[PDB]
Amino acid sequence: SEEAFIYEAIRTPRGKQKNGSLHEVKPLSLVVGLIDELRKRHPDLDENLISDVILGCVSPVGDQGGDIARAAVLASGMPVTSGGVQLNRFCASGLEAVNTAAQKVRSGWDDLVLAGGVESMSRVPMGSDGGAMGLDPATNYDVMFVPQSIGADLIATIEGFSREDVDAYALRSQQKAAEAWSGGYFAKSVVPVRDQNGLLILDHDEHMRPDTTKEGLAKLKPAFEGLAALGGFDDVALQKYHWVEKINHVHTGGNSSGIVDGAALVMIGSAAAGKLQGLTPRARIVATATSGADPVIMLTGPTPATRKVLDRAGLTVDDIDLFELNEAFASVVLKFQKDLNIPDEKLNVNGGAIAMGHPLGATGAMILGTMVDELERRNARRALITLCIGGGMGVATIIERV
Amino acid sequence: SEEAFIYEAIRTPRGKQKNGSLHEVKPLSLVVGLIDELRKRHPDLDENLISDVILGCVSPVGDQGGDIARAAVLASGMPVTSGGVQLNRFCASGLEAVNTAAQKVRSGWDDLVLAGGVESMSRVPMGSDGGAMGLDPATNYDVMFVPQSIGADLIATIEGFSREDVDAYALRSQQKAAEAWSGGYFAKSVVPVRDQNGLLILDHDEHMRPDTTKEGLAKLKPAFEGLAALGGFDDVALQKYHWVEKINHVHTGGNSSGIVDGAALVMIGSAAAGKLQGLTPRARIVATATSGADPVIMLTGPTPATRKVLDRAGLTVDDIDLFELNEAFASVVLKFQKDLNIPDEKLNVNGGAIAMGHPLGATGAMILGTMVDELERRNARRALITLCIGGGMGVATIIERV
Amino acid sequence: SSHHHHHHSMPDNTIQWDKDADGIVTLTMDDPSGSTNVMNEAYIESMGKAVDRLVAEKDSITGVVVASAKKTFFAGGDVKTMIQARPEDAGDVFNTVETIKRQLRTLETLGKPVVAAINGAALGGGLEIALACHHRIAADVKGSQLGLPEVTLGLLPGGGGVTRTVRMFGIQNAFVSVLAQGTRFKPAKAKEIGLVDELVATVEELVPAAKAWIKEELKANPDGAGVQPWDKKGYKMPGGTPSSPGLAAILPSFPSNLRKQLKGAPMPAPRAILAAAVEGAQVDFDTASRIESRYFASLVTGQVAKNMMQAFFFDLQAINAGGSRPEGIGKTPIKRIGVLGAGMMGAGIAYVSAKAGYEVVLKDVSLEAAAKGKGYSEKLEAKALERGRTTQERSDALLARITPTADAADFKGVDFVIEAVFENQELKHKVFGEIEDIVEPNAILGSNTSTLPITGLATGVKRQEDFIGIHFFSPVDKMPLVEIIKGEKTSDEALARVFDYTLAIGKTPIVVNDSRGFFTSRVIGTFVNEALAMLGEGVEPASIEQAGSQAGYPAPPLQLSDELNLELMHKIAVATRKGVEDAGGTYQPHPAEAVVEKMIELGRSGRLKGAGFYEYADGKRSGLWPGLRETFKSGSSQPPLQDMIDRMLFAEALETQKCLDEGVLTSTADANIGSIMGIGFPPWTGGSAQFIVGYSGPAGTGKAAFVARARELAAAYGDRFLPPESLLS
Ligand SMILES: CC(C)(COP(=O)(O)OP(=O)(O)OC[C@H]1O[C@@H](n2cnc3c(N)ncnc32)[C@H](O)[C@@H]1OP(=O)(O)O)[C@@H](O)C(=O)NCCC(=O)NCCS
Ligand SMILES: CC(C)(COP(=O)(O)OP(=O)(O)OC[C@H]1O[C@@H](n2cnc3c(N)ncnc32)[C@H](O)[C@@H]1OP(=O)(O)O)[C@@H](O)C(=O)NCCC(=O)NCCS
Ligand SMILES: CC(C)(COP(=O)(O)OP(=O)(O)OC[C@H]1O[C@@H](n2cnc3c(N)ncnc32)[C@H](O)[C@@H]1OP(=O)(O)O)[C@@H](O)C(=O)NCCC(=O)NCCS
Ligand SMILES: CC(C)(COP(=O)(O)OP(=O)(O)OC[C@H]1O[C@@H](n2cnc3c(N)ncnc32)[C@H](O)[C@@H]1OP(=O)(O)O)[C@@H](O)C(=O)NCCC(=O)NCCS
Ligand SMILES: Nc1ncnc2c1ncn2[C@@H]1O[C@H](COP(=O)(O)OP(=O)(O)O)[C@@H](O)[C@H]1O
Repeated sequence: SEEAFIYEAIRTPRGKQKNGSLHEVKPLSLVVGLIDELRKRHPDLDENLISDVILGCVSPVGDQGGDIARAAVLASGMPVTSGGVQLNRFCASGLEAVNTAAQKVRSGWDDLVLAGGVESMSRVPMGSDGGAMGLDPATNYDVMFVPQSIGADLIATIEGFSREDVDAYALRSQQKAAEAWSGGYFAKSVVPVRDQNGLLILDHDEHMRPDTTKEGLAKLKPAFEGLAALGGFDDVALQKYHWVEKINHVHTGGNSSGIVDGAALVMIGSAAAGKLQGLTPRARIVATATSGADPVIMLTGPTPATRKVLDRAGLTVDDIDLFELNEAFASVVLKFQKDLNIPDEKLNVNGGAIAMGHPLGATGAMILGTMVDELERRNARRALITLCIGGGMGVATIIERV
Repeated sequence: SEEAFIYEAIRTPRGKQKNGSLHEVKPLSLVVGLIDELRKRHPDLDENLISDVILGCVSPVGDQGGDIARAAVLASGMPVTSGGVQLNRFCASGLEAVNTAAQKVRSGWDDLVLAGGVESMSRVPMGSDGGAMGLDPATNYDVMFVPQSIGADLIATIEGFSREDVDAYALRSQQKAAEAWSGGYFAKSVVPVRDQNGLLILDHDEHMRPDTTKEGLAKLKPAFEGLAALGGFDDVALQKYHWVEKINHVHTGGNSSGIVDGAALVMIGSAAAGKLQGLTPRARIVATATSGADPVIMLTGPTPATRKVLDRAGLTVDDIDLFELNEAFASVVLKFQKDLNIPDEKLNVNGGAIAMGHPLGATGAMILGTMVDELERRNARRALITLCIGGGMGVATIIERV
Repeated sequence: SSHHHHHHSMPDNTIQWDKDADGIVTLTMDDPSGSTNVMNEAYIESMGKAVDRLVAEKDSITGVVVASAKKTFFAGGDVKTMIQARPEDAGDVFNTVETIKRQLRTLETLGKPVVAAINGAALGGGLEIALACHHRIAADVKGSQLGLPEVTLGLLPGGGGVTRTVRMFGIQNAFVSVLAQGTRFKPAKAKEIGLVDELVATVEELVPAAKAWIKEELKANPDGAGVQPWDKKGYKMPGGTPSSPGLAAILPSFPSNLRKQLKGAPMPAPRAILAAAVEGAQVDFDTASRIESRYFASLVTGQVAKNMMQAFFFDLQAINAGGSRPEGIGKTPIKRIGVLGAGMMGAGIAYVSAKAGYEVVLKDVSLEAAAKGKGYSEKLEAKALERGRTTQERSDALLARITPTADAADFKGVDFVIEAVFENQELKHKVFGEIEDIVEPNAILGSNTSTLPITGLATGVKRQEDFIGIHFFSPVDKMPLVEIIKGEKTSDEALARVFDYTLAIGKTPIVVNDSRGFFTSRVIGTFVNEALAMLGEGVEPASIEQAGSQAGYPAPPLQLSDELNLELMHKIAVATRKGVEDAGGTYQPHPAEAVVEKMIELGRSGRLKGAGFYEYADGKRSGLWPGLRETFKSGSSQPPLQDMIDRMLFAEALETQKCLDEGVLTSTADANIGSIMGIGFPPWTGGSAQFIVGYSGPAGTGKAAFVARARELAAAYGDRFLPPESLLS
């Protein structure tokens, strides 16, 4: 019935894993900083009409445990009626939180919802929460557990993507990310992180290496070739993909997503919710879709998910102005581009996680807000956001400018 | 827009914390068993039309980490497109999953969703996931963090419930739960847990003490007097509630919800989803709501959440045939009954968590499926399910028989 | 990255460099601008040069010894600089402590042993320097203290004190004593708890023992020499990290317990210390140190730190330096003391006088009562022999100086009199007349009076000059203030002799000119009267007590109004009414008076009768009286809690201003310390006078924001909160 509109979409800068600026910052603080930025833009906003805060978090333990969404509501002084729920759908948790918020608005039983995610990977490393798919031999043996990196190298092996091919995309992401920053595209969306005294901690995406060259990327060594030998994950994958004789490990630290700290926040609401609080809608969420693919590759999820969201919205690839796929690994983006024949000038036009980083729980909301801003800048109509997910899952979303 | 229907709603027996029957059972195995029971009831269901598997889990770490919902999909051999997401809204997680699943179906972007929750509190104790609200002093000092128990004792103090009053409710919970098992009310929905060889592990709620007497409940020691003294939570609460001079610690281990292991699964879908798969609707999600109250007395959440879902469904207290509020603490049910003038014959008619147990992540889905069966057995129309939530939250759902 | 404050574009040198033939470098701290070593801009640049040189000459240096050429090792941060830091200066403050800790971290990671030669006191930044060393040797000299007392000034150990003590002892052990309390330790106790590793007899043994430890360390373990335990790969934090299951189970109770100890008072320093401690224990040492700097900058740029630095450093030093002592007067040693009255006041004066080493004669109206007063000193020594604080040989020599008597002839040879009889001028006239001639000629005649003016009490004796007011506080064994009251015919020589006596018994003195109520009794009356008024207005009694505790008071007002007898408070209300009606005026009663008389009508006049606002069974408080709600219709008035808190704080701060206008007090320092140490004014305010210039609420901060809230309180609760004309413009 009702339509879900995106009124605000902000994010923090991403800080490196080693010697990172945000390493001293609690993950809860990254979210509260964004809540206060929303307050700064709408001081007369009646926060009592905000019925839920939905944050995605892949490692909800330690600093990120105990319903960090509820902690953000209480620590930021938001009304106690504003709820607060943490969810985890691996890499799409940020986008799934926005999707769940949109579906809640459409059902009529929610009016104004804050959605996004947080992930301080330098404070809470990947895998800190555990899980049966890895730490249970019976489940691990059955699902043929293989880390995401091996699946990425397997995709490059099957699709014929060379080490130069993936490094070429890594160079493109670094260059387009640098052009986006120097062009001022991210000025209003990236909210600088400050301390209790107002002192600056981080205002830019630290993981970026804008002076990246083709020769520098070729000197890097395969980062996941030792994880394949110590663990036999290569032999596990080839047991399912028996027609492949050997996995070509092409992914290094220069063509894979960066391990960074970050958080993003989006304000989704109905048209009546925006008119009541005097908010101007920036974009409309057209359709969402959840699908998946084989869990050994576990990175081919975007293709069936994008196909489903295009079908449900009654659209085709030609109807989409911008395509945004999380750059978890270069081969993942190269396969998605080849599968749907995505034009190169439509795909990740402002760089991606290779240059800027991949805060697991927050990435989906970060690239969602990146397309909201680029649609307004380019004055384009539609964009499709999608992420590959661990476990072979896939989530996609189509937004429309307003 | 699109009406959401409950087609199946099953649960496991609740095994106790100390020498419990389910302590040897991994939480993933509890969920898979309920999935296999859904297959036994519908051997020809095309599981490819299942869009998502949402599971509530309050301590998503260790055996319950790494997205146990996705682990349930992959381990049970479900289609790899069936998603899998874990959410955490403390005690509402089981009901919040069903509501989110219902809201997903209403948006039209999902067709058939499995919702529920899992919590093996004997394996993954409460608080194992850490948390900023408790384990970060700056937040624990800004927010007035007081455990759920003191807020329950404070409820009885302000509202004037005596130790005999809360033991009186604990008695009728044990009696009504025992009468429900004797009358065979739970024979259809409680799916016994079995090992990999088909041998029985548990087939009843082994936390029940059906021979409870009013004299035995009075012998028990207030189990939350050492916590509020060794941590000073009594003084922290009374700093916000300054007009209260002393907190009467009336809650013991016999009038509080029990620590148990359990899991629940609800199959929610659209009307077209049931017709295509031959599923017969059992109930319809009329409306859901999320609200809250003061965080220090964090168990006052269900009162404004119930009013909000009644106003949204266009109903009054007299229109509801059955009220189901989780028996987290006896004083929480007494205040809810006192505020809304709930008739005693309509309140938790088959017992509750004091007798059968409170598996944090699954309780919401368990008591929901309880009302689905009770509405049918009584041939009644409407029931209202709600839970009191840590941090001051509250969630309420209204179902109608079909 | 730099070890210096500036990197562009002339301080004094405070470090003396000396490299011996073995390769050991002795850094001797000798600030030529003062009698103590502090962390001013001179020390920062001096230590910057030395650390740069330690790195440049690393190949020819084998060890370092940090020493001091003054009585004290190092006194810590420059309070004169820190008290001026404004919120806009948060960036400069952050960079300074980062530079200070960058120097210590370089000293700490040289790969060579560094020993601290702690000759005298090492407090705050001084101990933080020693904590950066790998070994600490302290001379067991007299007057030497060691600790991190930053919290007592509203700060935190921001030079690595929080970070390193947590690495040494764990979160719980470091916070409980040295951090949250800021307690000062003698060198023998410092060695016991672990802040110091070795002790020597004299200060000359230090540098030799320091150099000998370096030579032995380089031979016993050459791999671990100059490597702190937390810089080794297998480091395990004592008690565990916040991720350890043992500490994580009890960690949620630390802020709530601290919230309980502070009773909800607005003292942000312990909250920040605990946050920096736990947050720091979650990251590496360097990241933890940077977190510590941000919490330090949030305190120094705050207002509570200003108040506490003003009162507990500047105001307290001005008092202990003779600021109230007039001109110059020679000292007169006290040979024997005579206390009049064996009540809880007189018996408390006898205990603190003998515990200082004075002979005391405790007289009363019978030997039966004088022995029950000496039993007040026996019960304290019995509890002090169990805690191990006093020895049996000293506890017996202490009680031997207290001679319980009932005859006035035993006051022969007394050259110091302290009367503590009932509050009756004719009685004080009488009890002084029986003894004025028995005592020695130049004997000081003191009176522990609550309200009765000393000028009128002096006419009961012959020598009007030696008569003086020596106000003690209940209980005397704990309370540290003595309110010296000056009568109209009181000489300046007797003013100093009581000033010296107060310093001899280890107490803090203030000088007050004679008036009814003096300063302490008059102000503390406004505090309790404001609470009784709230009770008569119908405010819940539990909310009144909570508002009193969350304000920072050590005792809630209704509870304090039971310790003070409501019979005594009614006597004062009659005197103020008789004095106005004897001049023809119309006495305007305080709203509390109707509550005092109503409680007396009900026979509940305080703890002495066993019934007051609380119920008293077997000599202990048993909660508030249940009938109190029906009597005053409690619950009918529900004002904001901050409105109640301000009413109690403002009533005292305004009356303190009147005492300054009327000349009762001559210095704000006496007003601040006198209110803090006398009537328990909340320490975070810096005193009842500092509370005016340092008020902070929703209105703002400063004397202007104090008047606005004062006028806001006057418009809602009564014209008594109207600010005096001195506060305006
Ligand atoms: C790929 C990965 C293993 C790299 O880890 P890392 O070695 O710590 O990464 P760094 O970038 O710090 O170091 C990589 C090396 O290549 C260099 N490098 C990285 N990117 C570069 C670039 N664009 N140009 C030049 N050099 C580059 C680094 O400087 C470093 O050189 P060094 O080893 O001499 O210091 C890690 O980022 C990773 O696992 N990411 C994938 C994400 C993932 O698996 N899961 C998340 C969800 S999909
Ligand atoms: C209440 C609580 C502290 C009880 O802990 P416990 O001591 O392990 O619980 P038990 O069931 O063993 O109860 C203690 C005693 O009461 C007895 N008892 C409990 N229920 C009884 C009943 N209905 N009749 C008679 N005796 C009963 C037990 O037999 C036991 O006897 P014991 O002392 O010899 O062992 C714990 O269950 C709890 O914290 N639950 C409340 C919920 C909560 O805090 N968080 C969950 C989210 S709200
Ligand atoms: C150092 C100390 C232990 C003993 O001092 P002392 O030998 O009795 O000498 P005094 O108290 O007379 O002080 C002498 C001088 O030292 C100065 N001084 C002492 N500590 C100082 C400090 N931390 N900052 C600034 N000046 C200080 C005094 O202001 C005085 O200067 P002045 O004589 O020119 O007026 C005592 O001064 C003290 O308690 N210092 C406070 C240390 C502290 O708590 N620091 C906390 C912040 S890190
Ligand atoms: C705890 C410890 C200091 C003393 O243990 P102990 O000698 O067996 O027994 P006690 O604690 O009864 O010793 C008495 C002293 O301990 C001190 N103490 C106890 N716990 C303390 C703590 N957490 N911090 C500081 N001092 C402490 C007391 O102040 C007391 O001093 P006193 O004798 O003058 O009254 C000792 O175990 C130790 O040296 N290591 C523990 C960790 C540590 O170093 N803590 C000190 C932090 S400064
Ligand atoms: N601030 C207060 N001061 C005194 N009494 C209060 C206060 N707040 C609530 N009460 C008491 O509680 C009763 C109901 O208050 P209520 O508004 O329900 O409190 P809350 O909103 O905190 O639950 C009132 O009748 C009153 O007697």
